Amino acid sequence: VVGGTDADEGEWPWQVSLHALGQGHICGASLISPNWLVSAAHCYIDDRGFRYSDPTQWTAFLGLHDQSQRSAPGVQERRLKRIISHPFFNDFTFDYDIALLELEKPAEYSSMVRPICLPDASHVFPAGKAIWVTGWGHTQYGGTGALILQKGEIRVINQTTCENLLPQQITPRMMCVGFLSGGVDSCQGDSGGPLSSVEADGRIFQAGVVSWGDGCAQRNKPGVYTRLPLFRDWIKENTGV
Amino acid sequence: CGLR
Ligand SMILES: N=C(N)c1cccc(COc2cc(OCc3cccc(C(=N)N)c3)cc(C(=O)N[C@H]3CC[C@H](N)CC3)c2)c1
Repeated sequence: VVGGTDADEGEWPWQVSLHALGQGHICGASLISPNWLVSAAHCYIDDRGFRYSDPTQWTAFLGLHDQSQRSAPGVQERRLKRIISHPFFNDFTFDYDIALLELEKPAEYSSMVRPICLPDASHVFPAGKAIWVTGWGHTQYGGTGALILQKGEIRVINQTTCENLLPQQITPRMMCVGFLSGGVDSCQGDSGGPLSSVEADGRIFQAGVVSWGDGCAQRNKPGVYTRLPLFRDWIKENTGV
Repeated sequence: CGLR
């Protein structure tokens, strides 16, 4: 996250860190039930040196605050048994950039570990709405990850604006959230983590998945996120959640 | 879901 602050301990108890074996933190995820996470499909692609699509290769840390303190009290460590990448995920565009991850055994709910609410299919997060992006990614473009989870406040951008800002790249599964003036943004390493939206009774719903962006924090380059309401039934279909 |  560029232009953010340290989260308080336990402030985003749905925020999960995914480590790939021997490589540390690679992507974010969100807790959504005792056995399921939402993340970005793009984190789970093989390359020639590492089968990022293979669930045995991963470790999920729930209730994590500090990457140097993964064994702190309240931190839960879990394996994955299954990665379901959206069948319509597009390599080149990042269309349908969403995955469901099944924990190998269930998360244990606590004040550090708690699921995020999922928005109904017809819910619309409106242009202008403040929401929060969290993660341990780069705190600058071309810059270094955070040890301590970062939070930054950003705003939903009008879809037409978003499409015009990033021509031939924005699909209706995508949503620009951030500032035309830059400053606050997600960045490399935040991928797969939740947008958190404070709703009408103060409960937090997931407004997106961190997906891609051009650099980070740049003027006229807001970060791009996979929408959630559109995938509500797909999630129900695949997880029971 | 969604609180602390
Ligand atoms: N500012 C932000 N909000 C922000 C937030 C998060 C991340 C980022 C940047 O990190 C990126 C971005 C990325 O984008 C490819 C692209 C996907 C669509 C669109 C355009 C485009 N410019 N229209 C580019 C791929 C990767 C990547 O991980 N490629 C691996 C795929 C598998 C390979 N074998 C190994 C490499 C990382 C920014």
